Amino acid sequence: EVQLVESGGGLVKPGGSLRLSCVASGFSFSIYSMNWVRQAPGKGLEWVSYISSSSSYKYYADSVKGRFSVSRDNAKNSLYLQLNGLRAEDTAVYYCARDGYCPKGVCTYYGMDVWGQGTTVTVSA
Amino acid sequence: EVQLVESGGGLVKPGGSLRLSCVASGFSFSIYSMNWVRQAPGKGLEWVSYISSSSSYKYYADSVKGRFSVSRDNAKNSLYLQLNGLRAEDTAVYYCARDGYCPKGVCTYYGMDVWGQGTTVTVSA
Amino acid sequence: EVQLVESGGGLVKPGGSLRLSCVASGFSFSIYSMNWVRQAPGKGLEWVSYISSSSSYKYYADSVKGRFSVSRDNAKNSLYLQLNGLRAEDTAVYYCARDGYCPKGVCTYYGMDVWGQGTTVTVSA
Amino acid sequence: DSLEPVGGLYEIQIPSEFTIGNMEEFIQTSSPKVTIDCAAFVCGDYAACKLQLVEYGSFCDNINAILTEVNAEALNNLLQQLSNRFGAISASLQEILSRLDALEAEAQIDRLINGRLTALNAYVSQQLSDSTLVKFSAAQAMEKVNECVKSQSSRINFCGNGNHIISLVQNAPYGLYFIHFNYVPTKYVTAKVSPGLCIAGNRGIAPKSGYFVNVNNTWMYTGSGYYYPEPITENNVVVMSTCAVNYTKAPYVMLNTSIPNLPDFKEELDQWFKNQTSVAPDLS
Amino acid sequence: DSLEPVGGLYEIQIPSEFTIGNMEEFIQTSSPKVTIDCAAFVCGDYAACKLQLVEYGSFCDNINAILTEVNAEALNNLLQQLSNRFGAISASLQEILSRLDALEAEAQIDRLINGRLTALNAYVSQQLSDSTLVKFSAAQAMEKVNECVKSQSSRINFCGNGNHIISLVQNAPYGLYFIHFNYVPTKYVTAKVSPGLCIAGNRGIAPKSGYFVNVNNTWMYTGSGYYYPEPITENNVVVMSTCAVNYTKAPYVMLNTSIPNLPDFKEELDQWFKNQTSVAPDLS
Amino acid sequence: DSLEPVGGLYEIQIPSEFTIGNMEEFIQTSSPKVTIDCAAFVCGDYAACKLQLVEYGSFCDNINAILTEVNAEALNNLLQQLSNRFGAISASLQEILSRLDALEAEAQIDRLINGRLTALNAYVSQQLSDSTLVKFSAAQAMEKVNECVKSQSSRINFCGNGNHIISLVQNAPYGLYFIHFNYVPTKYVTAKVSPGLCIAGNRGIAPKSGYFVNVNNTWMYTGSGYYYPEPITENNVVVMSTCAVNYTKAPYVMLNTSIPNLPDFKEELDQWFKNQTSVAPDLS
Amino acid sequence: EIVMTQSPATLSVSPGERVTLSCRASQSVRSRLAWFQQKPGQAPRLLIYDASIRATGIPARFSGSGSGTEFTLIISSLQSEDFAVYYCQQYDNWPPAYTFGQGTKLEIK
Amino acid sequence: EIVMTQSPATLSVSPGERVTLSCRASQSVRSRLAWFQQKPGQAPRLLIYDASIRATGIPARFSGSGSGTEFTLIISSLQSEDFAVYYCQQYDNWPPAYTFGQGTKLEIK
Amino acid sequence: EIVMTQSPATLSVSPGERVTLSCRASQSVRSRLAWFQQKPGQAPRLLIYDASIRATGIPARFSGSGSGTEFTLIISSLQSEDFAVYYCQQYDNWPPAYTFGQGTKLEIK
Repeated sequence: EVQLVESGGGLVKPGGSLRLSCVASGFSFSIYSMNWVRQAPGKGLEWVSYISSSSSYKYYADSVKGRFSVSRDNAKNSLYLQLNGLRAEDTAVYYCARDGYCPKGVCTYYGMDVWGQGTTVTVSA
Repeated sequence: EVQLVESGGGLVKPGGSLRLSCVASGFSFSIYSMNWVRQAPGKGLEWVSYISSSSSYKYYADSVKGRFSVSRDNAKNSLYLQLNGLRAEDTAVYYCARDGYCPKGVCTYYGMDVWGQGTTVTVSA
Repeated sequence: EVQLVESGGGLVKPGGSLRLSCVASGFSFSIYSMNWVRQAPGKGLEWVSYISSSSSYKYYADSVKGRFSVSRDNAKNSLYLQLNGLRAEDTAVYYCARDGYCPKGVCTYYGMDVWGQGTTVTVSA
Repeated sequence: DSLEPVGGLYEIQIPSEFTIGNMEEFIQTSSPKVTIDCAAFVCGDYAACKLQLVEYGSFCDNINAILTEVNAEALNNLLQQLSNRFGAISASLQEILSRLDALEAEAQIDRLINGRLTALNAYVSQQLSDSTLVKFSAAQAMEKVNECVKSQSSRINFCGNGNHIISLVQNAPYGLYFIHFNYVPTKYVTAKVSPGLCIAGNRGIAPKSGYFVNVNNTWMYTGSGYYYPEPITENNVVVMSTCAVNYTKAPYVMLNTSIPNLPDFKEELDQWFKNQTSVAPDLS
Repeated sequence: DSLEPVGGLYEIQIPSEFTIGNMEEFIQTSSPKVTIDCAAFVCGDYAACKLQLVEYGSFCDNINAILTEVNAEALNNLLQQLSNRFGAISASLQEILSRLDALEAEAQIDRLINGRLTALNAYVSQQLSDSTLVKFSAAQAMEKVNECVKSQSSRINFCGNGNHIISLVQNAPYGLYFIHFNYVPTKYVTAKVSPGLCIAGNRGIAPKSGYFVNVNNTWMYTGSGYYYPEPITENNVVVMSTCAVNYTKAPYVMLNTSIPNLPDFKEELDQWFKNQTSVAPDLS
Repeated sequence: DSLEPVGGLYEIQIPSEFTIGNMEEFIQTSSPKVTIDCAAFVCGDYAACKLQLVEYGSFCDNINAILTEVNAEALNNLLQQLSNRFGAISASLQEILSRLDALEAEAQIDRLINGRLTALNAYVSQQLSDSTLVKFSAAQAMEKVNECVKSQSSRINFCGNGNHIISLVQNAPYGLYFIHFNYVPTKYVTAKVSPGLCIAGNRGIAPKSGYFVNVNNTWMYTGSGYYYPEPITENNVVVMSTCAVNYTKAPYVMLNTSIPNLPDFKEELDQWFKNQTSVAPDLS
Repeated sequence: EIVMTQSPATLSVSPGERVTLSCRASQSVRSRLAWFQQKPGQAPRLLIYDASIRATGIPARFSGSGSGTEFTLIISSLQSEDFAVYYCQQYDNWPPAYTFGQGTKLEIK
Repeated sequence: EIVMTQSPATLSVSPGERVTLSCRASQSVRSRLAWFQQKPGQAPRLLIYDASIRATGIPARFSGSGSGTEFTLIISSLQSEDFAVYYCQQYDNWPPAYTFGQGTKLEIK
Repeated sequence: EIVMTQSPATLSVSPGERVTLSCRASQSVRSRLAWFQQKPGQAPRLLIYDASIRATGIPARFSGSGSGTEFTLIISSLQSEDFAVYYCQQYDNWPPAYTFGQGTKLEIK
């Protein structure tokens, strides 16, 4: 049905790079805003990045500002997250979530109703 | 006093062309919006076209869209209607009326208070 | 403390020119609108000119339009008034005052609370 | 008894029969969070418009924070030089012509961008006008909680229709759901009413929480909420110092938005308009 | 006589005589249909402005739907060629120079078009803010129909001034015309009122639909609507558990519109500003 | 007895003890005078932006009035001429290239100017919506002066909480400061209430300014403002024609702003887009 | 397309009789409804606009009321000159798309 | 031009006496009214703005009231230092066009 | 930054018992709060948004209330499948800057 699937998770040496993909299916991905949320091992959820449907407005948590870059391809119904300069703190399970309806550039918010199953990013030596 | 006068009506073969004119007098024609309304023989009134005081916004009924063209010359205080591709259904008495006040591009509406005496378009073989 | 000091006053022959200055101190002059108000000998106060913090909008009393010009230099925290074509009626004590907080181009008005001690312009043959 | 009408004679309906009513009502008290994707609002997916809209600045962040309320050798040498000079001139004209076409395309994109930012600003002002109308509706729902749910209202036709009995409220998405119980009038008596009565022209009376009804050609008193005529006593009237009516008129107020008078376009443009005509040099 | 003031002592006015009043008021409930001729608003009759404003899109349709709420021989050969080359260069420069004048004139027209669209958007926002205030006024008229015309109000100073008797409503252009009949206090007694009284320092009372007035140095009860002091009984007071006042401060709310962030103009422009100094080639 | 509930059975709180309350609140009735600089707002102190914004017109005067609610010899001769023709060609190219650089810089300044006028219009729109909410708040303060200060209100939970005694009003900066004295409930009785009772299945009754409370398995009447159950008499009930509830539903109203129907950007642009590709002439 | 329906299309009335002409709109036109009178061989005359506002010079006997989808024109004391064809017209939304009712004929009786 | 009138221009008063200074405007200036005090040989001092808001440091005895075309400055307990000239000023609309009152002189008694 | 404080982090409850989970905000987030449920080894599931609106398909036993800085999630009749970790999230202002609560674990008894 309405689903998000993350990929691109695995082991990365500290300070390295990794790229996460979140291919959407079952809904109009091109008009939804999307989020990246990571869950550290045995900790609460942390919002990473927000990208708008038009890709023009991208926002990041300060803990990842500059090091992480979010992008989307509404033609491919895909959401990407480039994890550059990975540190120990970036070890988590990364979720993509659906945020804002934005049918014609005008956005309405009804919670992060749809989430992905996540992928694990393990950053250790 | 304040009146509208139609002209340019008469017999026209089907598929022909006519040019109705509605010269205004007694009011500030350059700021009023105008309408064309036709009355078929023994039938109700039908709104043909609307033209704004600046002539930039012209609107037509779907039954005449494409085949009829409305124009105005606020310098000559006259309103025109090009009756192109006249069919049998276009046989009627054609009226012009004021619609909107628009003193400085801001239009207020108080009904089609002023009407013309009409002119008769007869389209038959 | 918060003060306006006005200089450039003195004796001027009729039809001549004089230039008043009002250097501000103690407040953020670059975001305040300013006024010039003159008090004729034994008469009530008269508003001469208004200048905005951006200097883009300057306004004058009808009695001094054309002949008086107001200017400001927010880098020097100074307010100037050019008294061109001085007449007999322009003999007064000239004041400057603040007229609007305008912290970011948005002006709020709390009265002309700060005034200057004034300067005297005597125009006679 | 020489009782004369004071204020005229008016036919109005006084209830005579009631039934128990149940009115279920929604009052909106909030809105969903609304922001604008200004790039998607103006350009859609057109990438040439979104490239040019980046240079318009961060107005969306401002708008959205408002919405969310935060001599043979020489001749050959001359022919060699002329080939290079005309090569540099032709190259330069090409670079000029490419920048002229770019400037004209960008100007046409800016006009559709600017027109769609005027439609954007109209929507922002409309969304801010629904924002205040929801706030007005949120204050009306809190007045019904305070006066219909947390108490019993003595106001008729407020917690539904008729005379309030009991109200209940439930949370509904973006509002409150009210259930009103009241006894509403189902039948009325059309009675002849005078606002007051004069006695011998000296002292006037006014009905105390009721109506002066002329029945059987004699002036009687009835309660306003139920038609039960009864003799005029001192318990159901208020003594007026005089039976002359004090006529007043509240000031006439009509919201008529003033048109923002603008100067003549050409006259204002002519203060700075540079309609130069450029003439290329004559080159033999 | 050991009653003690609770809440302080306040001099307030209690009515002592009344007269019948007739207040006539208009309440607006609707507006004329308003649309904008954006071409006439921005340009007037200036045809250059309207021609350039056509390229701004159909924003007026969007605004109006918001307002309505829807070796020698070769030298001669070279001389012949140079005449054609300089002929094509001079012709090209003229086409370039004509397109540069067009671009500069269109740029200045765009600035005045854009400035008058900012004035247009301010007026659309003002029209939307007035239509919101009309909707607020249309609700106030319907509250007066329900509570002043379709019933009798116990609210004082609501259906005009004083105590409501009867109201009439008539249709008026863009609203409703109300005629109110009341008995209005024309003279008042300045009375010494305490919000409540403490009995023996242990039990407190509150006046039931009335006031506690100190008359002849003894505390008496009077109805709020008419000054008639009377002994304090159990039928005109409410027993308070304690005669201590429960003080409360409602939240302080002042509407202060927040100024936008809007970074420095030059710093933001410098992210994409291509300030180039093009240099013409040196041609021999 | 055979009295039967009409409308269902509900648990509601009926006051059983009260205390004297003092609520102090500020209600805003006005705002400071607000105008926009529109040049400090858009440009700040940047002089290039101010110079270019002067050409946008006097929209600020319009916005502020809205805010304030107002052979060998021949060859040598050819070389001399070529040095002049290339002198004039290279001179005009420089003049062209200077006007091309100026036009591109002004186009970028216009884009940021236009973007900050959109943010300006959003702020003027927000100021107009806040000044509408202040007018709504100014009307609420005048209602409290009329009904809490100029009279005593029978509305519970209007002049503060509980039952109104007396209100005072003082001027406060940009509003009015109310002091409300009332007796507010501090303890309630959770009573099983029916909106009405059916007698023998034939005639129903409604509680007159009170509640029908099932106390000790018999239906009794109590006043709504205080829990004092008493036998049901004909003085504290209203006779209903039938004991069937008349169910009605108020219309469902939710403010959902309609998104404007903007066309596709590329198609609307293509109605007039040029998309020219200019090629320089070939010069040998 | 908002369809305007007037029923009945015909009415037999006598002078001095109250007449109510009903108009219904397939969609809510709010208060953007006008009433027109068309005597034979003459142009339509605007009677009521905004569903209840009499046009200038229109006699007080012509009264309009209603909003939304139900509108009525009241001729309190019908006269001999009121025997004409009466239309209702809607001008609610934008763009202009104006639709009239098919008329109601007042026949003498 | 919004002409502003203060009457009477002169008032003989004694210390400890309440004195009211009346200001009127030829048009409604709403609440855009300010009160100024000008002791001899000194610049004007802003007392009241917005017709009722005391400026900072202004003693509580100076009170302003009114709106529209009628304004008043109240000096509840007049002191020996209040014998000055008092002006009212209006700043209602846009553009800035500021008009003062002719003054009111408090003379000792 | 707005910090979501969700206390107590642990709650031992039994099936059929009413459970209240408290969420607090370092500053008023108005009504922009959501409730999430995260069973072990699964993604978070949105329960409530706008602080009181149930998401589609969410059982009626999950109820949300509150505004400003005080929020609560009510599980009226706790079932065996409600023993999960519950978070609150705020999405109040612009730009997006989303902060969750540290969670609340429901342990079987």
